[PDB]
Amino acid sequence: LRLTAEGNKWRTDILKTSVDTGREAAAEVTNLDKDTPADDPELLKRLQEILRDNNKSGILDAVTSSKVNAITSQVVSKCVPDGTMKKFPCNSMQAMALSGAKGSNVNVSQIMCLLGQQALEGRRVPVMVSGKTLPSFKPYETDAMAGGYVKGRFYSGIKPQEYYFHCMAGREGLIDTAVKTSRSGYLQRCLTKQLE
Amino acid sequence: SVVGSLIFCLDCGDLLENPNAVLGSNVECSQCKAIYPKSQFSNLKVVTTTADDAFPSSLRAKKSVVKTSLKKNELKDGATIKEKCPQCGNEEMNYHTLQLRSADEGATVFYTCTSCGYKFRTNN
Amino acid sequence: KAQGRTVPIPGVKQALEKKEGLFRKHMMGKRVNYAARSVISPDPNI
Amino acid sequence: FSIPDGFKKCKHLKNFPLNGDNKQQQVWLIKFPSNVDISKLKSLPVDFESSTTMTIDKHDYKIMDDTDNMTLLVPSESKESLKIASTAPLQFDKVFSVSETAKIPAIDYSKVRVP
Amino acid sequence: SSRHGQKGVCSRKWPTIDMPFSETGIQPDIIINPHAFPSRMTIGMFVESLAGKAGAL
Amino acid sequence: RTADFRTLERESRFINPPKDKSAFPLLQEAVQPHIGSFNALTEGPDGGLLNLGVKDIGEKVIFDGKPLNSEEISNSGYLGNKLSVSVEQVSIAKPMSNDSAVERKVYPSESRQRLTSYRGKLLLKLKWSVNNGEENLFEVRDCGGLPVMLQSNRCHLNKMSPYELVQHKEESDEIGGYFIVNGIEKLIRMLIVQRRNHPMAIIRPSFANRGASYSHYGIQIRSVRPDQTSQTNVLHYLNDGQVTFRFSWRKNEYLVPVVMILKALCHTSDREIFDGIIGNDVKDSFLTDRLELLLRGFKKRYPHLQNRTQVLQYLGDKFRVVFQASPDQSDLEVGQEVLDRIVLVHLGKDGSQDKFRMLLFMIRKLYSLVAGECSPDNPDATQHQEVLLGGFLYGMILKEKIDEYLQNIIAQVRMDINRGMAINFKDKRYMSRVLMRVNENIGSKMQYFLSTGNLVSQSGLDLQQVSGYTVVAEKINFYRFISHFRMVHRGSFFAQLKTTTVRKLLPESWGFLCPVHTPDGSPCGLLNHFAHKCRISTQQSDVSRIPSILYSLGVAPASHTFAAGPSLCCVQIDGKIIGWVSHEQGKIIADTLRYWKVEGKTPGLPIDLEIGYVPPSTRGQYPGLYLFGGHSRMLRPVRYLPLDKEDIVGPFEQVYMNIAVTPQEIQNNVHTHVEFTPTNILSILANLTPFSDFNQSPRNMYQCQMGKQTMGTPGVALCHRSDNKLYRLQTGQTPIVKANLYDDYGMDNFPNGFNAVVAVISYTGYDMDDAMIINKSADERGFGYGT
Amino acid sequence: SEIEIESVQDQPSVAVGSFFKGFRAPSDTTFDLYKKKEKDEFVLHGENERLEYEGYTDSSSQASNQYVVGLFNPEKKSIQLYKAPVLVSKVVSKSSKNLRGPKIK
Amino acid sequence: CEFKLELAADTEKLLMVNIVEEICRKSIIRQIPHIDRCVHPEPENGKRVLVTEGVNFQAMWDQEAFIDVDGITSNDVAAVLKTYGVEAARNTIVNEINNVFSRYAISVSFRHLDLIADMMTRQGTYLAFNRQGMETSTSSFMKMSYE
Amino acid sequence: MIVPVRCFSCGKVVGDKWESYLNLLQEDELDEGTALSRLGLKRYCCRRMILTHVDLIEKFLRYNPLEKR
Amino acid sequence: IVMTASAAIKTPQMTLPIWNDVSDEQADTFCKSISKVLLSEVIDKVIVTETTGTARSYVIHMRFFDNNEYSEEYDVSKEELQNVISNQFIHLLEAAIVKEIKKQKRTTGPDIGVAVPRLQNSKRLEEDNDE
Ligand SMILES: [Zn+2]
Ligand SMILES: [Zn+2]
Ligand SMILES: [Zn+2]
Repeated sequence: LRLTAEGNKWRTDILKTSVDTGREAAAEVTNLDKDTPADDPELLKRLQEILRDNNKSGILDAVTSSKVNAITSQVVSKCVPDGTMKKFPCNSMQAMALSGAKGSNVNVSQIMCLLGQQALEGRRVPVMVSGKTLPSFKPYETDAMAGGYVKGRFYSGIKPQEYYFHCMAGREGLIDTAVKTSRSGYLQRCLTKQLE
Repeated sequence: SVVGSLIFCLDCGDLLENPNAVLGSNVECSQCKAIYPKSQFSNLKVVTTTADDAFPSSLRAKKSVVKTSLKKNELKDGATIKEKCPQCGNEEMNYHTLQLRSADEGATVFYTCTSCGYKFRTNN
Repeated sequence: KAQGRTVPIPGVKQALEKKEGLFRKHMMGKRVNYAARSVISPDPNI
Repeated sequence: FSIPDGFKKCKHLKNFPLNGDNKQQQVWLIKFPSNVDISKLKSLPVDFESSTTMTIDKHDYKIMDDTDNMTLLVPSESKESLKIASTAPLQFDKVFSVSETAKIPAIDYSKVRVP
Repeated sequence: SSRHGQKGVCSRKWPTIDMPFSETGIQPDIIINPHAFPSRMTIGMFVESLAGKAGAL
Repeated sequence: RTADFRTLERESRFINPPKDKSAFPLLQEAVQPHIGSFNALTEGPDGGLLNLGVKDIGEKVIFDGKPLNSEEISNSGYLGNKLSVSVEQVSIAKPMSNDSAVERKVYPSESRQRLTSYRGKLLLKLKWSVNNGEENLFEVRDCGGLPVMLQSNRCHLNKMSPYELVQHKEESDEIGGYFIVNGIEKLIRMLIVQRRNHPMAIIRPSFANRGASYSHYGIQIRSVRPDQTSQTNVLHYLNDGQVTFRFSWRKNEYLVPVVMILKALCHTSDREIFDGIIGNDVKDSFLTDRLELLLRGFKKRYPHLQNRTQVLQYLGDKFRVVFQASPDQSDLEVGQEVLDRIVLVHLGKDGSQDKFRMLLFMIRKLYSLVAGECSPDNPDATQHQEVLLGGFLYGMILKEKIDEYLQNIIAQVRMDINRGMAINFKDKRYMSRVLMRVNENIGSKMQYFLSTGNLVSQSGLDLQQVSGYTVVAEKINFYRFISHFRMVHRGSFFAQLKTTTVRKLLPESWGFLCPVHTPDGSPCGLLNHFAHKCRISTQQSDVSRIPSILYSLGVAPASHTFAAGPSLCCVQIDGKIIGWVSHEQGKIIADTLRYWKVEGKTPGLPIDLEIGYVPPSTRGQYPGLYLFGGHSRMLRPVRYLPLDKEDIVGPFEQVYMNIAVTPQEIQNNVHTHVEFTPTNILSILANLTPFSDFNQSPRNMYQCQMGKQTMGTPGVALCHRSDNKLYRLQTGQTPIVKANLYDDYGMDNFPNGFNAVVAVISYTGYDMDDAMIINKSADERGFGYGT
Repeated sequence: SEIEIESVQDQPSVAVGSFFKGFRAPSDTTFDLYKKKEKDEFVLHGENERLEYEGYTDSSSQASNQYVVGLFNPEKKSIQLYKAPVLVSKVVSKSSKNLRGPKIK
Repeated sequence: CEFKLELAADTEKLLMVNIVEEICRKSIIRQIPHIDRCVHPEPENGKRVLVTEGVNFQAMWDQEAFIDVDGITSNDVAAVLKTYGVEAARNTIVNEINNVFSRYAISVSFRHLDLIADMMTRQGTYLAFNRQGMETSTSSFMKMSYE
Repeated sequence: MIVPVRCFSCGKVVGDKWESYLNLLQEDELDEGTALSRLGLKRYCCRRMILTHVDLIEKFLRYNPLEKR
Repeated sequence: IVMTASAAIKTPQMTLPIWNDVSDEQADTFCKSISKVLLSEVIDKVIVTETTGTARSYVIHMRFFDNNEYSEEYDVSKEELQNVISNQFIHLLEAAIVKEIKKQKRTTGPDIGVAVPRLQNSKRLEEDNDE
């Protein structure tokens, strides 16, 4: 599960560019030249317009997600496998994913690199009427972490804000398994009785 | 006092009736039989502009400061992984993880080939 | 097809259509002799 | 009417200087809390707009000023009780409101944010 | 099950002679298959393993 | 140097159960919303909820079929002799056993072994008033065995120290909160209900499909009486421009024009209604037309109703049958009786002026929602809800049963006067004869609710569901048992919906509802569990001293100001609109209040008070300074940055609050609070999970369900129990790897597992994905043995 | 800018009574003031040929707030202060004191 | 566009803006029957196509200068059957069922789909696997054991 | 309940070392680790056996239906 | 398909194969030519000046988007807009006002005292997945 000192250095350096990404995407959807500051009064008014509309928030979420996911893909492509301390065939975690015995390179990357952007029903993390994604974050915060982008991995651990956001996305799937009325029972029963 | 299309009594404050519904030359309040009108009240007008959100159109969306529509070509899914595509063989593939069936069951990975666009659902 | 008495006793039509029906529950499908049921356990030596 | 019980009619009412000439006359309305003593203060510091500062025995106050219904009743005579003020209904020239303001302490970040 | 949501049915009660024996001379009480962890991603159990050993010693 | 386990301390406490204050106060703090709720039923100010409830149900009138015989037109109008029956006081006794003469104390252990109920004698002072108190007859009537809650106000264990509990065959640190009914421990499940005394702007497609030209827009306020009984009032915006008042009496819905219910409360002009809703925003054409539709519509429909008395009489005449208030009660009395019992009951009687001001605010909020000025309030969100505690629910149904009890007395008298006529009401003999022909066993009726969970009521309370209010306090292991008293359900009605928004984990739940502890499958996101440091309000205090503090801080009185809208800040204390201020000053008051709140120098401002400030926004939530102090509120402790002291926060006020997680993450000029520990956001079972910040989200969730299904320790006082079935691990062991909160809840009293040598190995070939191997020689030595 | 005060009157003299937006009245009628004896509550009452005026002080506002009215000079820069109670006044008409049977059918 | 409306003295107050608003979103400038919107997606496997949110073949038949009338596909089986015949509807059934499976990356042999389609089109119509389609079956015992 | 006879993993008798362990923690005032070493428990399997023992029997015994009070 | 053989499909569609001689711009113009256009889609603002004199006078001003804007976004001309307002919209507006006058005079208000309609296995639904 460990990365080498060289491989872990790459991880911290690529994830260091992710801090700018949050505001960069927020400035792109809002349409503002020279990349305005994160605390800009016109930008904060512009982000509010986005908050009140389901479509406008969707454009903001899809742009920020694609940009942070590009940072994720970079971390994974660099660190795995050329940055892992123990390497295949000896790295059993890596071996099981490559052999097709159990698991995939996606699970391996969440363990050794980062969880990534926590996607909820196609979009990012839900946001309150106050413009806050959590009571810890600033209203209309232009940061990747605030949107649900988890820089942390399961090996090193995940921060409480990231933990709560992971809890959201984790449960989201189980909720869909509870609300799914569609069954193949009657569909097959109708065909078999007429085709027997 | 007179406000908009409404006309209120100066003594009690009860809303006075429309001068067209009752008899001509004189009008009176329902609470107290007060002496009205003065004829200086004039034919009132009320300007009512549209909810501006009342007409949602593709052009109205093109008018509203913030990006309301994404580009056809500029369409990106999730993060990319080094998993080979089973349709063509593209090393790059977009991924998305979810938890289906049970909390006992393993994590489900949803793949999307960046080359063709083949959707691939696999648990392990 | 009978008047309400102050759940009534089932008729012969009701007997043939109790739930899934006599045809589905006792003709198309049946409980069988010389059969057993148990929890399955893995084994690579068989 | 006569009701309610324990209420006595006001026979004696002090004189009010009302003229409204023209170098003109101004009528002011002020809101004050029950904690402060009006008879103690013989001078009130007030300036235009919302900006105001006042300190009466350790307690700090602020005099809110607003441009803009209430009806003023001035006594014409002690026997005539109270009547509605008029010149040509009457409105106040300037309206003020005293609000008790407390100084919230600045967060000692060097003491609270610890690595 | 461990305190990390890794439940499994008892497949067999393996004899100690047939059980793998450690350098110390200890044979495990419970055997968990390594193919359980890549899908579940229960790393809390992995750190619990080296913490529990350190605390026992 | 370490975060060690108490071994010497543990074993000493096992032998010596403390004779002083019990260890692990957090364990008693877990059952605090249960015991506290039942405690407030008799103890506390105003004589408890039960004495307040009988004070609210009032009298029940019946007239004798006897003439006046006076030497007249009075004879024909004479209804006969009046009989007004009510209940002054309500008494509850601790469980006792009489054998006819001298009474003996009966403890819970006895009730369990006997397979009977842990009941307390319910007494209630009946008032038999004749011809409006010309002769009054009082009788303290025994109304059966009311099941009493364990470790509560009326339980024999509440005073008992760990030593005394063991000597009385109970657990050393017995929690309580449950009821022993026919040998089965049953608890009243906590419910998520709309936050009390707050107007909620809601968009619902349900409102449209009910009537003709009905829109999605509407306002909903859940007004609660001091006896904890609720009465919801709904406002509807019709496409015609008409506003209607919706309410419920018995189990039927009723609609009345809002301009009618306004004019019934207090004498006002049409312009007083205009100034009350439309403030200085007189030029708003949208509002100018809608208000004209209301006022002209009322004048067209009801031209005869020209004064407050006529309106009350018209209201009394149409509701005289449903409200059953008859046959001597005037339409003015019945009219006022409708108002006092239905319209904004949270402000109560002798507060019609307060009810009028709050109603105008609801109309303005309704018009702000239609226009778009205000975003709709989310009912499914934690900010717009409170928690109906078991003890309060128990008190509500009790109030219902005593109302039924009085109705039955009248029913027996009505039977008597409609046949043999019998005798007069002044005779004690007749009263005693009626009373023993009436079913007075309220204890059995309350025992039924605790034995079935089925809600049998004439009003149906302000709840949607009718079943599953009670659940068996399953003691298969302590982890499952303690989680029962920290578990909260949205409602049985919500479980049968295609909507997923209800099940969705929201940021509003931070520190109140646990993000991990929720079941898998069907109860996912519905059957939640509270955070370990979360608390629920049992009552309110110093609430009457706060308006004096607000008025001094610059709040202009609502009775003199006459200006309303989202353009100005509205100050409210428990739904009581007290004044008006600017939005700039609105925050200044809200920040200065919190400062004097945490400071122990202010006597009139309590630390548990909720200061819900809502700043003005572009198409956001309706702004205002909505303060709260009342019961059922969700509360949690946080560290207030200035002064460095504890502050109590609610889910409503938190939405706009900036609370840092760790002190190192505090940002300047954008943070006012910090968390004590991030562990405060998780449940007891969620905190107990080792290195949960290293596990994948659904695995932490599955562990809560696992620890609940484990064969651990269900108790140590088993030799004095007689439960259906119990699972007991013989060789319990203390975890080497553990969260320190394991000791704080004294989980060592009930071990749930064992420390095993586990090797992550694929060797045997019989272990693969869902199958694991156990050592034979370990099993032979008693490893994991259970009974 | 410190403004000086000439005189303060703690005795009843001048009072203020809020009605509604657009109140005129005949401007020849009188208003009888009443007082009750910590904090004194005031009651206002007037009479007219077709109308009647009734006013009272808010119990929650009187004990917490103290209202004062003053006259300002443009040259002397001195204010003469006089305590004035705020009375929530309502106007009743000739149409009032109208009602039907206490019990109808 | 400005226009004045004159109403009677008895008509009194009315919310005209809300009345106008509702009629504007109800008023159609131009609409081709049964079709709501015509979009231009990315060329499917190299084929230049336009996806319509409605079905009317006879209207598209007039657009011969833009559309190849011999390749106009439609998901609606009944609509295809009504205009192009039973064999065309049969081909729509095998293609549409395949689209359902291909989206979820599930491969089902066309031999199965062809058999299912042929069974649905056995009567020259479009029969479904239910009580209605079954009515035309010889075995009363098979029918009795269905419902 | 009571101290188990023999270590679940190897089988080294542990039942005679429970009361002796508490005496090394109380009277001798030693740390958990050194106390287990003096008892002759070097394998971590034998180490956890006594170290991790709860001894709920002392809690269980306080309920005696054969003696008054 | 299989179970109901519906003639009324939820999402009925048509795939139109475009020629090679028809360009990407021409095809997008063609898409606009067939797509349903509503009056709402071309209107920017509506100003109603309700004035009561002599007769309720309603001055309805239709402020549309610029002529070149909607002609390039919906393929709709000013002539096309004239025909719809002068033939459809006014006839539809007149019918809506007449209906609103009748609805006002029909029911004067809701009935007071008369009850109106209400607004809105248990253990099986309370069972988790393992249960
Ligand atoms: Zn009048
Ligand atoms: Zn591919
Ligand atoms: Zn050992």
